[PDB]
Amino acid sequence: MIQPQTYLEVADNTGARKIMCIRVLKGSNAKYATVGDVIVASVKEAIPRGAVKEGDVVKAVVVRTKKEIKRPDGSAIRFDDNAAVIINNQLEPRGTRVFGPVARELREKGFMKIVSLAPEVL
Amino acid sequence: RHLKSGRKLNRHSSHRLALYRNQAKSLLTHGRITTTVPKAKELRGFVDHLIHLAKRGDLHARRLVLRDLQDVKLVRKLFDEIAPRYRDRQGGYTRVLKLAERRRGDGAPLALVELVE
Amino acid sequence: MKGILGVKVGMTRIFRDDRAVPVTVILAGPCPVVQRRTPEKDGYTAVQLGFLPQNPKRVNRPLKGHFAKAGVEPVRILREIRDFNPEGDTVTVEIFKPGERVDVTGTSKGRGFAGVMKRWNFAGGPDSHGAHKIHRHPGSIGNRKTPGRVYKGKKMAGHYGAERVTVMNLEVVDVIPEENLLLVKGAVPGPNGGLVIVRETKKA
Amino acid sequence: AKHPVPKKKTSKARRDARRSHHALTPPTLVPCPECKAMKPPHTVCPECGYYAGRKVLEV
Amino acid sequence: MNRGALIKLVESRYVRTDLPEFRPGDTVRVSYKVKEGNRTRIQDFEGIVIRIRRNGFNTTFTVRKVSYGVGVERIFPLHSPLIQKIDIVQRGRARRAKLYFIRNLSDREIRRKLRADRKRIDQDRAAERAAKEEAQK
RNA sequence: CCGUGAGGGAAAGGUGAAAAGAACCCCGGGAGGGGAGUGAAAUAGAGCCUGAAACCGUGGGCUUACAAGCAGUCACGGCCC
RNA sequence: CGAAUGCCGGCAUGAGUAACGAUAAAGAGGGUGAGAAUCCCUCUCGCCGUAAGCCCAAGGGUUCCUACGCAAUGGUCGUCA
RNA sequence: UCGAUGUCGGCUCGUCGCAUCCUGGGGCUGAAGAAGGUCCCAAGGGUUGGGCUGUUCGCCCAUUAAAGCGGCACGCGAGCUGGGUUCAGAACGUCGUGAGACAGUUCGGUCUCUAUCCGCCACGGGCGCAGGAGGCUUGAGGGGGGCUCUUCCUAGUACGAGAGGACCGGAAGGGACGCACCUCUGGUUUCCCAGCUGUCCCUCCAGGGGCAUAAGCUGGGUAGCCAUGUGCGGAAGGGAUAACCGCUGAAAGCAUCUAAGCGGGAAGCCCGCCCCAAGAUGAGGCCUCCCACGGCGUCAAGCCGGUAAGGACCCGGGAAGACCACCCGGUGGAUGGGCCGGGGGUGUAAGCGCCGCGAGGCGUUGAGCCGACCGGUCCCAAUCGUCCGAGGUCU
Ligand SMILES: [Mg+2]
Ligand SMILES: [Mg+2]
Ligand SMILES: [Mg+2]
Ligand SMILES: [Mg+2]
Ligand SMILES: [Mg+2]
Ligand SMILES: [Mg+2]
Ligand SMILES: [Mg+2]
Ligand SMILES: [Mg+2]
Ligand SMILES: [Mg+2]
Ligand SMILES: [Mg+2]
Ligand SMILES: [Mg+2]
Ligand SMILES: [Mg+2]
Ligand SMILES: [Mg+2]
Ligand SMILES: [Mg+2]
Ligand SMILES: [Mg+2]
Ligand SMILES: [Mg+2]
Ligand SMILES: [Mg+2]
Ligand SMILES: [Mg+2]
Ligand SMILES: [Mg+2]
Ligand SMILES: [Mg+2]
Ligand SMILES: [Mg+2]
Ligand SMILES: [Mg+2]
Ligand SMILES: [Mg+2]
Ligand SMILES: [Mg+2]
Ligand SMILES: [Mg+2]
Ligand SMILES: [Mg+2]
Ligand SMILES: [Mg+2]
Ligand SMILES: [Mg+2]
Ligand SMILES: [Mg+2]
Ligand SMILES: [Mg+2]
Ligand SMILES: [Mg+2]
Ligand SMILES: [Mg+2]
Ligand SMILES: [Mg+2]
Ligand SMILES: [Mg+2]
Ligand SMILES: [Mg+2]
Ligand SMILES: [Mg+2]
Ligand SMILES: [Mg+2]
Ligand SMILES: [Mg+2]
Ligand SMILES: [Mg+2]
Ligand SMILES: [Mg+2]
Ligand SMILES: [Mg+2]
Ligand SMILES: [Mg+2]
Ligand SMILES: [Mg+2]
Ligand SMILES: [Mg+2]
Ligand SMILES: [Mg+2]
Ligand SMILES: [Mg+2]
Ligand SMILES: [Mg+2]
Ligand SMILES: [Mg+2]
Ligand SMILES: [Mg+2]
Ligand SMILES: [Mg+2]
Ligand SMILES: [Mg+2]
Ligand SMILES: [Mg+2]
Ligand SMILES: [Mg+2]
Ligand SMILES: [Mg+2]
Ligand SMILES: [Mg+2]
Ligand SMILES: [Mg+2]
Ligand SMILES: [Mg+2]
Ligand SMILES: [Mg+2]
Ligand SMILES: [Mg+2]
Ligand SMILES: [Mg+2]
Ligand SMILES: [Mg+2]
Ligand SMILES: [Mg+2]
Ligand SMILES: [Mg+2]
Ligand SMILES: [Mg+2]
Ligand SMILES: [Mg+2]
Ligand SMILES: [Mg+2]
Repeated sequence: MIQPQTYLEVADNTGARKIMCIRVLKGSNAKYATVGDVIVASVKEAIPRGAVKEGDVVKAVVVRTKKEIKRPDGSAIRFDDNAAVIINNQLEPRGTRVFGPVARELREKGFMKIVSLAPEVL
Repeated sequence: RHLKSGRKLNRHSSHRLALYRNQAKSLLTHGRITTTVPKAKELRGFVDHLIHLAKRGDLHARRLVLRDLQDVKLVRKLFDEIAPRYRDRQGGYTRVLKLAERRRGDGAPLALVELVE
Repeated sequence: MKGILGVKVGMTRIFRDDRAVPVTVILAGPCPVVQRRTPEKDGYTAVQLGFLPQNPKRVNRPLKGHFAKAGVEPVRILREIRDFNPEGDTVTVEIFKPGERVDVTGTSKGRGFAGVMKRWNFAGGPDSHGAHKIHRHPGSIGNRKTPGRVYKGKKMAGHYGAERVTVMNLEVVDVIPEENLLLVKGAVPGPNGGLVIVRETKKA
Repeated sequence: AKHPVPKKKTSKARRDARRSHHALTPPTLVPCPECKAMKPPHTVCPECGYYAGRKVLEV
Repeated sequence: MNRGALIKLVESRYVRTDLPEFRPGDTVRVSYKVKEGNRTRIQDFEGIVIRIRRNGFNTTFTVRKVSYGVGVERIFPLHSPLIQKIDIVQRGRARRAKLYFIRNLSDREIRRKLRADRKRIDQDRAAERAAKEEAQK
C-alpha cells in the first residue's frame, strides 16, 4: 500500500536510488498504490551523473511491496521493501536494467519489458 | 457489546484469580461455602477441575493443583479423602443452591456451594 | 419466485478451476409446504413454508394439521415466500441449480447500542492537540435559531444490528442434495445457526 | 450550580406522572412442599430444609 | 443445524493428502502457476517455513527466501495448486512456533539459530524404507 | 457562632385550675403506639393554648390515552349531590 | 403589599437524579446480637515498609483506659468508634 | 437584545438554493472529424491529496469527469479547538515633556463533571383496535439508494489534402461510496502456552506461588469483535415529462408542433430494488384454537371468584441486550456448568534414565498444559409450584 509520502527503492539503473511517492495515478482519489499501479514521485536520492537527478518529479511503476499481495488462487506474495521502476510518459522504463524480483502482477498489467529485464518474477 | 465469550469479573486479573483460589481453598476445607450467586456459579468449574486432577493422583496433577491451592496439607486431604469420594463420578462434583433472603445490608442474593454427594 | 428456508451453517472456501472461492454453507433442509395464500382468500399469492423439524410437544393451539404436512409441526416457525407456488408437497434445495443467482436474507449480528463512529462510521474528534473529551463524539447536530431543531433521524447513537438484511445476486457455487447443503459465494447476514431465506435474485 | 439547569419547576402533575412506573411489584413466592410456608421458588428456605438440602436446626 | 462443523468437513472434500509432513523448519519448493495463457510450467520456491496456521481444510503456511538481495515470503493454502512439495533440510529445531524473528537478523545468524533437527531427519532417511525386493514371495 | 485582632453578632417565650405528667397490661431491642387511667378538654400528652398558607398524603364524587395549550370564559349536554 | 436579583422563616422543583472523597483488594468459617458485607477470632489474599513503621517539638485539650449504651454525629451499616 | 444574542479561522455534522464545476438532454456555431465556444433543460449523485500563511482568500506541487458558487446567527464553542483579535507582563518602531498611546509589530497568557422542556437517536410500559387467544401476513405511508473513469470491439471505418478521428451499439476492467461478512490476508485476544529478570515465600535441592499495571518483560495466540481482507449494490425495465424535434391541421385558399386530436425526448419525476411500517384509533387480512350464565345489579357484564385457549411469574441460558425487550430451554430436558472426544494455541511438562566438572545436552515426547470453537454424556443445576386470563353491548 503506497501513499503520498512513502519512500520506494528504485529497482533499476536510471541512477535514482530513492523516490518518495507524490501521488498514486489510478483515479480521482485512489488511496493506495500496489504492484502494477503507477505513481508520481520526487527523487530523494540519486547517484552522481545519472539519467535522473534529485528534485526531479518522475513517474514509476510499483514492482515490490512490503504489504502482501493476494493472488486469486488463494496464495499471497510479499517482499521486504517497496520498490518501483522509473517509467516514462509512454509508460516504458527510462532505465535499461532492473534488479531484484518483481511480482508477476506486472505481467498481467502490461509492463512487459520490466518483467523480461527482471532477474525473477514471482 | 461483547459477552460473545465467557467468564465473569468486576476485579482486575490478579485479583479475580486470587479470588477463585481462595474460595476453592475454603470450599475444599469446609465442604459447604456460602457466597453470592455469581461468585458461586463461577466457582463450580474452577474447583471441579482441581478435584478431577485429584482423581488422577499422579504427582503432576498434585503439583498442578498446588499451583492454585498452596496449602500442602489441604491438597493431601484433597488427594486422600475427597478425591476417592467420587472417582466413579463423571464430572459435576460441585453443587450450588440459592437461599431465600438476602444480605440486609446490600441486598446481595446468596447461595450454597457444596462439595456434592 | 423460487424460495426456501434454511440455516447458516458456516463458511469456508473451495477451488473451482484454479481460484479459491470464499463460500457460505447453508442448510436449506426439506421445507414442508404448510399453507397457500390465494388472490381469492388471501388476496396475493404465496407459500408459507415450514422449516426445522422436530419439537416434542410445545406446539399447543397452532396445531395446524389443516394440512397433513403438519409433519411434527417444525420449530423455526413458518415463513412465506410470496409469488411462489410449487408442487404442494415439499420444497427442497433442488429448486436451485449450480450457476443460479440468489438473494439471501437474514438478521444481521447485533452490536447493541452503537456509537456514532461504529454505527454511522463517523469521523469523530482528534486523539490529541485540541480537547480530549470528544474523540468519539458526533460533533455538531444543528445550525442556530433557524431552523432551531434537528432533522428527523439525523443519524445518532443507538441500537445497531439484529435487523433484516438482504445481500443480493450471490452465485450458487454448488448444491449437495443428499445433505440439503447449498453453497453461495460469501457474505451472508447473521450468525452461524441463524435462520435465513434463499430466493431467486433480480438481475434481469 | 453549573451549566444545564431546569427551566421551570416541574408541576405536581408532571412530577407524579413520571412515577407512574415507580410502583413496586410483589415478591414472588410459592408454598414449600415440605412445610406450611411461603418462600421464593428455586430457593432453600429455613422453615422446611429441602429434603435434606443442608438445612438449619431441627430435632 | 445439528453439526455445522461436520456438515462443513463434508464440503471440504477438496483435501490433499499426498503432501510431506513438516513444521517450522525448512521446506520450500512448489509449485503450479497459470501465466500468459497456459496453466503450465511449474515454478519452484525454496525456503525456510516461517509459519503454519492450522485450521482444518484451510490451514496455510508461509515460506521465506532471499531472491536477488530482496527477501520474499509466499503463502500457500496447502491444497490445489501444488504438484509436489519435496523438502530440503528437515532443519526445524526451532524452539518457537512462529519464527518471524528470523526476518530482522537473518544471514549466517539464521543457520546458527536453526540447527538441523538431528532426529526428525534420522526418521527421514530411516523411515524411508527403500526395499525393492517387490515381487518375490 | 465569626475573625488572627479591633470587631461582628443570632435564634429561642405560652401543658393544665391543679402534675392530677399517664400505675399496669398488650406489640416492639428501643422509638413509637393500642388499651387502661387523670382531666371540663389529651386533635391541652409534654418544645404540649390557638394552630392559617405553601407543601406531602389516604378515602371518595366527576372526568380523561385522536388529541394542540396564558389553561379561562359563554353555551348546551351527561353523570353525582 | 404581589412584585423592590427586597427582608426573616417554612416548604417545594430539579430527583429517587449527581454523588458517597484517591483503582492498595478482597474471600470464607466461627462468635456475639432483636438486627450487623460493616464488631470480635481464625485462616487465606493484596498494600506501605526514606512507609502508609517508630520517636521528639508545635499545635490540640481528655480525644487516654474501662463499664454500660446507639437517638444523633460516622457520607451506607453498626452490636463498633 | 447592554439585570450579556460569546466574536475570526479550523475540526465535526450536515441540510438547502441554483444563478450548474463535473456527469445526463438539447438549440446555434465563424460545428468537417476530434476537441471547443455559447445559450436553454437538469442538482440525482459527485466535487482529491499536499507546500505556505491563524487565515477566509489566494499562490504554488501533483492529479481529476470536476476540483461549482451561495444560504442556514458571515450554520454549527450548554459539540471540540483556541492559531487570529480585545484584559493584566515584556520589548521594537512610532507619537507624547510626561503618565501613556497605535485598526503597527513581537513573546506569554483560567472558554464553567450534572439536560427540566421542545427537538433528535434508540428501547420500553399502559391502554386501545366493540369475544378472548397463538401464528403468518397486506402495505397506506415513510426511509435508504441514485456516482463516475479508462480500455477494447465496431473501426483506424463516416469525416479528413494531412494530422488526427466519432456517432449508435457491444464488452472487460478501475476509483471512491454503501450494506453485510470473517473463508482467506492482516489486527487485537488482561492469563491460552512458553521463555526471562530481581526479590519474598512454599520445602533444603527440584518443582512452584505473589509482586515488579489497573498484564512484571519477551515471543506467540483460538473464539469474538474487526479493515488493510471478502462478497454484494448503483441497476435492468415500465410510465409521464423538461428543453428540444416532429405528424396531421385550421383560424389566415399558402405556412405553422397547436387552437382540436397523435408522437419522440433527460444521470431528473413516478414505479420498480433494499429496510420500517395497521396508534393506517381509516387500528386492515388469512390460518388455527378456546368458548358459554355458573352467581348476581337497570339482565350479556354495567358482575364477583374460579375457568378455557392461552399468558405472565420463577429458573437455566443466548453472536439478543444498558434496563426493559426479543429468542431458546426447564428433568417428557442437552440450556448452562462439569466430564469425554475433536478442533485450535503453545512447541517436546514433570519425573526418571544416559553424557558433561559445570551451565547444559540427548531420550522417554509433538510431550505437557490447554478460554470462548464442533459435538457427545443427565455427573451438577433449570426442585416444587403460583397468579392472571372467555364468558362477547347493535339493523
Ligand atoms: Mg499484578
Ligand atoms: Mg477448565
Ligand atoms: Mg449482541
Ligand atoms: Mg480518529
Ligand atoms: Mg484543554
Ligand atoms: Mg423553527
Ligand atoms: Mg399528585
Ligand atoms: Mg477565628
Ligand atoms: Mg373521662
Ligand atoms: Mg387547649
Ligand atoms: Mg389558657
Ligand atoms: Mg397545639
Ligand atoms: Mg393544613
Ligand atoms: Mg386522591
Ligand atoms: Mg386522525
Ligand atoms: Mg378518546
Ligand atoms: Mg372551551
Ligand atoms: Mg414577599
Ligand atoms: Mg404593585
Ligand atoms: Mg417578595
Ligand atoms: Mg428563603
Ligand atoms: Mg424531589
Ligand atoms: Mg432509579
Ligand atoms: Mg435527570
Ligand atoms: Mg443517570
Ligand atoms: Mg452513580
Ligand atoms: Mg471511601
Ligand atoms: Mg471510592
Ligand atoms: Mg499492584
Ligand atoms: Mg509490596
Ligand atoms: Mg522508595
Ligand atoms: Mg503539649
Ligand atoms: Mg468528650
Ligand atoms: Mg478509646
Ligand atoms: Mg462495649
Ligand atoms: Mg448512620
Ligand atoms: Mg435575561
Ligand atoms: Mg437553471
Ligand atoms: Mg464534433
Ligand atoms: Mg454548502
Ligand atoms: Mg451553540
Ligand atoms: Mg490566542
Ligand atoms: Mg493556550
Ligand atoms: Mg510558556
Ligand atoms: Mg409505499
Ligand atoms: Mg403518520
Ligand atoms: Mg482472521
Ligand atoms: Mg482473524
Ligand atoms: Mg490471522
Ligand atoms: Mg506461567
Ligand atoms: Mg519468582
Ligand atoms: Mg507478597
Ligand atoms: Mg483470534
Ligand atoms: Mg404542417
Ligand atoms: Mg408527447
Ligand atoms: Mg414516451
Ligand atoms: Mg414486514
Ligand atoms: Mg392514532
Ligand atoms: Mg391492528
Ligand atoms: Mg387485525
Ligand atoms: Mg448442556
Ligand atoms: Mg454440555
Ligand atoms: Mg474439550
Ligand atoms: Mg494441534
Ligand atoms: Mg490437541
Ligand atoms: Mg483438547
